[PDB]
Amino acid sequence: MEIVEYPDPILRAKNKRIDIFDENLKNLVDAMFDVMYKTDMIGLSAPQVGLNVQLMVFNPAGEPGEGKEIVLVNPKIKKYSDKLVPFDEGCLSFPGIYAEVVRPQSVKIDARDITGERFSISLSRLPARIFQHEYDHLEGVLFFDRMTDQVLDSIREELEALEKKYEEKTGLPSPERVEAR
Ligand SMILES: [Zn+2]
Ligand SMILES: [Zn+2]
Ligand SMILES: [Zn+2]
Ligand SMILES: [Zn+2]
Ligand SMILES: [Zn+2]
Repeated sequence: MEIVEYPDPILRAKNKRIDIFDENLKNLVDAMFDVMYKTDMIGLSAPQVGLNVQLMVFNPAGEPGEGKEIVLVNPKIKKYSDKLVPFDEGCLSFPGIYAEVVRPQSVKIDARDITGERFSISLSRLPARIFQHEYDHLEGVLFFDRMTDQVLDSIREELEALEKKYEEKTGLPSPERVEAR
């Protein structure tokens, strides 16, 4: 199981809705939770482990044997709160890189569960923050897209280092460039 890193094009590719709720989905969900616990995360979207499908696994407590294991298939955020708050965000696709992002404080979410049944939930505080970040992955959106220009200045070099690393690894030109901003 492989964690994808920026600027890998998997992180910007279109993510397909899931229509069949079967054992392939069960097995992928188990593997995604296990990556999530191994990496000390509260949520994990599928493109981050290399699969372009609309799937997130989530434990608001982020601790084994605690909280709830939530699977969100084809999720939609139906409502964002008007109140916006700053927080220093990280991302598994950008190892060691953190910076301030402002997002709504709370959200309301519609999705389908592992058996295909509709449910909805509301999140606030750290869970709403992590949720929005991983949901953005599902739409091919990355956390520096949400950053102000001043915050982006502070990590531009760390990002260019990632772009040069992709070029070294593949021999292909970096598919996107932060200097375009
Ligand atoms: Zn397992
Ligand atoms: Zn597990
Ligand atoms: Zn922890
Ligand atoms: Zn991320
Ligand atoms: Zn430069």
